[PDB]
Amino acid sequence: ALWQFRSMIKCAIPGSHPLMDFNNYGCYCGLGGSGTPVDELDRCCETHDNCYRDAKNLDSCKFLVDNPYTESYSYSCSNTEITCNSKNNACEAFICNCDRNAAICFSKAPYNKEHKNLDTKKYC
Amino acid sequence: ALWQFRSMIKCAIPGSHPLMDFNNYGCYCGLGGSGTPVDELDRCCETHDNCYRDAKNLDSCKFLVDNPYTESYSYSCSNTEITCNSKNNACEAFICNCDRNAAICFSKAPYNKEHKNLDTKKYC
Ligand SMILES: CCCCCCCCCCCCCCCCOC[C@H](COCC(F)(F)F)OP(=O)(O)OC
Ligand SMILES: [Ca+2]
Ligand SMILES: [Ca+2]
Repeated sequence: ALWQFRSMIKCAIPGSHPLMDFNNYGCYCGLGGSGTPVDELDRCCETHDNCYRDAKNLDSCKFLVDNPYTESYSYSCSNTEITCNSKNNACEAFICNCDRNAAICFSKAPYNKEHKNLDTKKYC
Repeated sequence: ALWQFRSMIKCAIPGSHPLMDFNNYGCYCGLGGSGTPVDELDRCCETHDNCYRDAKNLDSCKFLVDNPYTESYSYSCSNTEITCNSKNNACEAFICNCDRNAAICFSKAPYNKEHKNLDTKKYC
């Protein structure tokens, strides 16, 4: 679930403001996404977008006929470190893993301010 | 912009978890929006939607070539009172008011558990 994904990001990037920082960055960070990613961070986002597409295709997620951002899962934070609970059944694990991978990726990639809030219409 | 809407929701509603409690509610609180709203709180969401559409068709917003969540404005919170700053240019002031009206609306609309995370393709 999206709020979880936001919570995950905070985990890895302790003082972050995830909506403020990552929603409307590059061509792919924020609802929507097309064109060539503008940096590694941007590529983190296109990857998460794909993962979710994969998720919706995955047989285990067949009864999931809403957005993956609507699928609750179980995860926990231990000092910047994210764990997707063994508990999770197969769809929820895959999604949780999608969201987990993205936050780590976020927490590794450079954030280039200039890439924020792009005229996606004119550059993506 | 979206981060500011979240904060507005947190202002008008001290206890709130905006992404967790208002995202994926009813037929309109979330992505897209069709169907018959299920209750007042949904209608707050439908109303906001209608407000962002009004903004995409606003002459004052003609150079806003993208979605109003990406539009940043000036606001303040005081004693559960959200303030759209008078120095806002018109598009900004318009967007800001769509948000506080929705944020205020959430605060007075009753929250129905049973309308949370609905099967939308089925019921909306
Ligand atoms: C701001 C308040 C939201 C909570 C109450 C809102 C009431 C209902 C209005 C709809 C809310 C908008 C829902 C859409 C959210 C879009 O969010 C999608 C996401 C934006 O940031 C997500 C992040 F992970 F970064 F935190 O982009 P994505 O590319 O998936 O991730 C980078
Ligand atoms: Ca995206
Ligand atoms: Ca909506």
